[PDB]
Amino acid sequence: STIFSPEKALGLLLSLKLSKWQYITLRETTIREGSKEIYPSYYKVQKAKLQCYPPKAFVAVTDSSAKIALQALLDLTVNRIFETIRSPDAIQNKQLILISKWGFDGASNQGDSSIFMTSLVPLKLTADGDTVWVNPKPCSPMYCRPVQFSFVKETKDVVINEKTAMDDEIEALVPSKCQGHEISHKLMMTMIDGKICTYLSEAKSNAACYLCLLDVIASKTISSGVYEFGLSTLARINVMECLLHIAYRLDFKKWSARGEGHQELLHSRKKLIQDRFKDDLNLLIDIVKQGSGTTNDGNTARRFFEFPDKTAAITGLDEDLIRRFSVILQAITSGEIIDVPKFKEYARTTAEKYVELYDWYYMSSTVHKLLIHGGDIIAENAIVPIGSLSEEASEARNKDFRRFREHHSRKKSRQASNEDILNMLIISSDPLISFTRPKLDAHKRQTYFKETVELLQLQDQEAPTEFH
Amino acid sequence: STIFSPEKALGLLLSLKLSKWQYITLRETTIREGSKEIYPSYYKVQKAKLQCYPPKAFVAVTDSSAKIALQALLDLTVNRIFETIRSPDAIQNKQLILISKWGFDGASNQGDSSIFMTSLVPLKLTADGDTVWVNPKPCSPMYCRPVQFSFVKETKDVVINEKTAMDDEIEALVPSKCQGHEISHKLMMTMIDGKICTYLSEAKSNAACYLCLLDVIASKTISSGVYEFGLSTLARINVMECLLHIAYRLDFKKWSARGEGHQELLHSRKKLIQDRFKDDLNLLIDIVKQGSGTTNDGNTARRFFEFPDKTAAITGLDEDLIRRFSVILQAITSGEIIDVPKFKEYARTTAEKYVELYDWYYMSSTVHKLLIHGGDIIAENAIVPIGSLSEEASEARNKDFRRFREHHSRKKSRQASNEDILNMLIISSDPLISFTRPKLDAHKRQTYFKETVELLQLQDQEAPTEFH
DNA sequence: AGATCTCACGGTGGATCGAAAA
DNA sequence: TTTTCGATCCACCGTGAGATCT
DNA sequence: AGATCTCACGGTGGATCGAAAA
DNA sequence: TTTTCGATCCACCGTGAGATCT
Ligand SMILES: [K+]
Ligand SMILES: [K+]
Ligand SMILES: [Mg+2]
Ligand SMILES: [Mg+2]
Ligand SMILES: [Zn+2]
Ligand SMILES: [Zn+2]
Repeated sequence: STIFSPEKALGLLLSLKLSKWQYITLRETTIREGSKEIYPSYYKVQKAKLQCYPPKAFVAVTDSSAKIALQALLDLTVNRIFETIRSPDAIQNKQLILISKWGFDGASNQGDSSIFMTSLVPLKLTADGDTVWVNPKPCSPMYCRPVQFSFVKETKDVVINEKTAMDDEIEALVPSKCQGHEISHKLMMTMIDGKICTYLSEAKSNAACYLCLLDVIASKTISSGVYEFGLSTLARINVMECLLHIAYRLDFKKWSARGEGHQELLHSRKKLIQDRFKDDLNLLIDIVKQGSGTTNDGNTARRFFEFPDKTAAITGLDEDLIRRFSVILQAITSGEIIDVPKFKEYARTTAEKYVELYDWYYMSSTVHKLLIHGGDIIAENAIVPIGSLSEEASEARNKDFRRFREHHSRKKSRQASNEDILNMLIISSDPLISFTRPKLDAHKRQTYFKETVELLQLQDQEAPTEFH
Repeated sequence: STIFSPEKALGLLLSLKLSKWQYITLRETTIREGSKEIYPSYYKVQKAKLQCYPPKAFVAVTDSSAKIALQALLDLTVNRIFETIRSPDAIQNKQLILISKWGFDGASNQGDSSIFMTSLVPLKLTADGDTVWVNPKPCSPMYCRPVQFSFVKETKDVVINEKTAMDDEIEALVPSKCQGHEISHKLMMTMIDGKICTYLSEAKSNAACYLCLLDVIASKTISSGVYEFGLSTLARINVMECLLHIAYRLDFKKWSARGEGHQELLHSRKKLIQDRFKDDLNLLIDIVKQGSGTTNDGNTARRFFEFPDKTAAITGLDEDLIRRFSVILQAITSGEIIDVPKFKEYARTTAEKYVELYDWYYMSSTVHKLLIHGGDIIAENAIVPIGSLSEEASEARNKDFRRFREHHSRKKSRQASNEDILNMLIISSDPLISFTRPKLDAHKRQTYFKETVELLQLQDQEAPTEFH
């Protein structure tokens, strides 16, 4: 009847951030100018919001938290995709797989001191290996569906109590049905920030190799994501600790350092290298940490690899080995798609330049796995790079959470307030609703080490400053 | 061509508080839905704003202040009124008078610590005594044009330096011409808050009477407003000081108190009445003030008249005299239109109940003028009651100033910022532009003393809590 | 003058209500 | 009937001008 | 853990620019 | 010509996530 559909009227409601009274006025005014069939009455817009929700049985809201049954959320996402974003029925026998990434991050909105929200982004819906639907900007907030948020300051224990809880549900989800087709989900925990990567890093030690025990005949199990994490989660820490273990057994060339009078001069050179490094960058070193052993944070480990040349010249290690390690890792966490065949040979060349040069130190299982087997993961799981929502993108999500809470929630009760915030986080991330944003300006294209560009494929849309 | 005029598109721009990017998106979206002739392109909306401004020669903006030549502002207001709000040419010989109130108030927005803005509201445009245009809500912000604002914390000296400056311009303004008619302005300084009324109260003493020297043959000059102020500005103070002078010469019944041993017991009873009043209300009394003599603020004088009964029973004065004074003043500052014939006789009855009862105290020129001649002013000048913008209305003006400064001003430069704020304060107060607001809820109708209702005519639209 | 206590109100979107259409 | 749609209601609460106070 | 320094970016509406129509 | 109209530019700056620090 009218011109605006109730589904695109909603897109106008959200792109303009209009409030209920503002939209009712926007309708009534342009009704009084005579033009009658322009916008739907807010009753219809509500009805149209009602289609974007999961059924009320699976969304539970409390004064502190709001969570959606992951199964129902995925069912809803698939339902929307098939409803509108396809020319349907062109695939009636083919097998249907929806590949999706997920994660979580805590924000500090300056009680509602901080929010710990789990998010899920469907990346790709594939029919029998062939692409039906893609996510046009997989590093932007336009499809970041919520799973749960809670007003609990992010701690280490809550992250574990959330990962185990979400994984015990990922294992249980059976495929979701829609208009006769049966779609199966493939979830990858990829939207992991830095400090959460540190918190979950508790895989401290393993056998010589679960796979290698050289042949690869020991197969791979991919569910629950544990491998990708333990292998390449960001990794950045467990290579730097081993490089430091080399940097202290350097004068003596022995891995089992219980030999004659070594440990004391090990600690003495440990003190000297640490003095010179605290001199040149004013950054602390691995020396002592209370939990899980002596370690460092990634916010220092990045500067460890920022100038591989200088740290290697000061620590007494080869420049080019640290350069190539800073290249292989800066290709993992670059956020750009990884050219797997090239990366396999670069990792091989690095493993060689390492072991043909360093034999007195034997390869720990973490450095064994990043180089010898790390390249296989990006191919076998075809993962989006370890990147998660952009700097600007995560800022947009957090700013819009604050906005939905302050200006667009009903103050009748606390539960109604989180209900509004959640059922707006769902609308504003629907795969149906066209919902515009202010045009982004071009950034300087992020520079990486020269050997990384040959490693990546730089046709993508992503504009981070600190972390992609 | 299109449906929305560039003049009503602006009304939609302001009623919805849309930003330039929001309006451009609102146009483009509903253009992509096919409907082409709905809104004007923002170029046209700018062109339509250009008509609401005074010519650029008379608006001067500085990093601190922004002021409009009052003459040009009134010319613009008359131009708008005649352009659109009339069925024109029905009055080609009649004489045209535009009656307008004005004032100023400082606000403290929590450097831009406070703003001191002068405002002007056209109330009534009259043709040869007959009404052509009225202000539908003369106590609401919908027509409050700005004259000047400045980021200077409101002090006593700036208010005087502004009143003299504005009055030296009101005296100089010649009538404004539009479409062949010649309209003459009649300005009344009525939008005066409480503390500004105190600041301007510096008319301390005069002769026995400028008019009465009983016959009224000494005529009235009405320009520059000085009379209305000195007579009834709010008045509230100069009657209470005289009532206190009575309350201390009470035991002795002598006005010239240089008599035998009186002054000391005058001060002693002064101390006793002050003790009992500081006991019952915990409010200080006139006793000592540094400037212009011993005085009080109106925020205490209102509680002086709040319960006339108790203060009179404690101070030793007649209940009914203070009751009738609290009635005559609460009819002056009630904010409702004053039924002049009834008020004349009530003032006469009060003057009688005062002087037939109190002769030993002679009438000071302020109490002489409020009662004997005060009733004539409201008739001769036909003033709106001393009320100024409502509590909710002034809150709306200050909140919208804050909004225009924060969200709807360009940050390119400080002068551009005040330019935006001012040329939005002008648009949002134009007599042409239909600009809607959220519907106000009904308040409890303000209660006054029983004798005031017979004094006023309560058909009006005004909803103050503290001060109309 | 400058600081704090008070406290009535603008604003939030769904839930209900009641006509009125389909 | 069953939907559509405007007018209120829900309850809180951030805010900002008045009031009181040092 | 909790606090502060840093610092690149979203957002503001008119001023200019350049085609493109009237 | 003279207007219309979209795409940038103007310069700041409040804000909010990272980084550094106790
Ligand atoms: K108020
Ligand atoms: K940022
Ligand atoms: Mg994080
Ligand atoms: Mg004031
Ligand atoms: Zn292995
Ligand atoms: Zn007189």
